[PDB]
Amino acid sequence: DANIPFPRTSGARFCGAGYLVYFTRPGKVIIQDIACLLPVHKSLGELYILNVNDIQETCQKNAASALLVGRKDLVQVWSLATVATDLCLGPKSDPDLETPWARHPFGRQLLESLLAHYCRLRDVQTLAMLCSVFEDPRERERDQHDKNKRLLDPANTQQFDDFKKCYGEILYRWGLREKRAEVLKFVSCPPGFTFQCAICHVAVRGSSNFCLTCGHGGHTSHMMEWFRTQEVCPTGCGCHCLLESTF
Amino acid sequence: VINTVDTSHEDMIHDAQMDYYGTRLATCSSDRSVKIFDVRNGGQILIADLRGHEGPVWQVAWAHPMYGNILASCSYDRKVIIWREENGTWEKSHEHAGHDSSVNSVCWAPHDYGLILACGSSDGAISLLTYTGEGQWEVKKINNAHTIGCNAVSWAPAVVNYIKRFASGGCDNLIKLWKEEEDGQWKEEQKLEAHSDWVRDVAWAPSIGLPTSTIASCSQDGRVFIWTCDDASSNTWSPKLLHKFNDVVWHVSWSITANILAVSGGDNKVTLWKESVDGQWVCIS
Amino acid sequence: SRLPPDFFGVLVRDMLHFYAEQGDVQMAVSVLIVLGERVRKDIDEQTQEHWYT
Ligand SMILES: [Zn+2]
Ligand SMILES: [Zn+2]
Ligand SMILES: [Zn+2]
Repeated sequence: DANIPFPRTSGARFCGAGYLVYFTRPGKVIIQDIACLLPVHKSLGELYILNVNDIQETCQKNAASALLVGRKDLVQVWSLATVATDLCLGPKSDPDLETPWARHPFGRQLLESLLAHYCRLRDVQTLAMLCSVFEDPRERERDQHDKNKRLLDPANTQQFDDFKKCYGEILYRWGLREKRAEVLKFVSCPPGFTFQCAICHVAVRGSSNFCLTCGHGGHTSHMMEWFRTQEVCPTGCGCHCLLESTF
Repeated sequence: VINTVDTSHEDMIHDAQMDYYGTRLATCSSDRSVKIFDVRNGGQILIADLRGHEGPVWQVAWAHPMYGNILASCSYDRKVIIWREENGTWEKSHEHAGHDSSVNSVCWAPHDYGLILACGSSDGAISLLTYTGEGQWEVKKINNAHTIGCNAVSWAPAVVNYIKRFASGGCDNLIKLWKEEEDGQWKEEQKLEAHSDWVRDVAWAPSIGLPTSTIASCSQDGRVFIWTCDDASSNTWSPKLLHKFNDVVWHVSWSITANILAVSGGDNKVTLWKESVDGQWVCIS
Repeated sequence: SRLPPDFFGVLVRDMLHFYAEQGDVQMAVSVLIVLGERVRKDIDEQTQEHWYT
């Protein structure tokens, strides 16, 4: 074995989200916590409520969490986001009427400044949350007005989507999936016979289950109630569905 | 806190990698054995055993949970063994010996592409084993990939279809960067050569949206090079030194967000770097 | 563990300048008076006289 860089006996490595491993020669594998080193925290992650309907409630609820955790620049930035996202500043379709809030210096420019600072600080968490929350004839003017209409530049949608993908991957790392769905809800780009019930016979249109073998199905809560106590097909088929439907 | 598990091994330990959720711990060693330890609330208990590979083990890499529980092992024996497990027991699944020299490194590909496994063996070649399905794999080959043989391999973060790119470097200190054309050929693109003798490890930083691709390196002569580049599609790779220790550097690692680099080499020690506002890398511990 | 102190000064200055350009010299002077020394050391002295007059 000519190519022999053999005597390997030490190594360090990052693993998980908040973890580190290393071993040495005198030899048990010692790991360590680095949660306070990275700019992201799981504790703050579990609390960050998000919503598409009531934006203000999300901002003011996230505001208290950072104070409950210890961070400060967020208990400022979230307040600024709250005051800079009210429906009173709603844009108007006509370009004549009033200057849009985007062109106000405290509008787009503030967003770019915050994004740049937190890009330097390398904190994908706050980037993801801020971006998610803030998300011949005279004809050739309304298009430009709609371009200037938005608080986020239409020419950098890709980076925002990348931020929102990366935070989802880290959330999957941590062990929370519902939050991974809430965050990803904002991303722009996309990701015979026999139709009756079997326990109440009313036509089903939404969520349902069935056996692969039996071929008898119905409403999901119906099956919860039915299989809470028994092990037979509800329609006199004889299948022990706990041995057929599941793997 | 500090968590410690007793290895109960009889010979050396070469690598140790955990799982995606932080709920497993794998251990390679030269006893021709792998001992999987379940780490949870500070307790060392066994789950499986690897009693036979026909030789010592070098490097193991866990795969993405999306595809199940898959573990790979590249080692001294000239074989790469997978450990797909079923029904609560770990079992040998599939092996191939597409090399005539000890396998050096293995690194699991990004999950978007599929379930791909790059194998940089010591005989100047790289094999990319793709999962065809139904318990069948495809083994590609690129002969004469190195004049001294690639020491270690790494995968590039996926960007926006798709363009597969990965980086590797051998014992001729001529680290290169590959690519794949529409046909399926692994065409070469460039070759960085600002290295002294050999390059043991190569690691590529995770991508978090910043328009900048960062590659780490570690030469057999003490040097930790950070080959940053931010020229979009101009392809300008400008090396920048970080230090020069008193002995050979072995392994370079990254964080999730690419803010801390941990390099542990021949000095039987581990030092943690960073990237200051000015642009100099300093120690912390 | 906080934002850098001199972070928002540029935005304040730009907001004032933007308000002066449209012709709303009423809000610029009011902000200047209310703030005082926290902003008085960033605007040219020949412009303040223009606004005030
Ligand atoms: Zn029903
Ligand atoms: Zn039935
Ligand atoms: Zn059934």
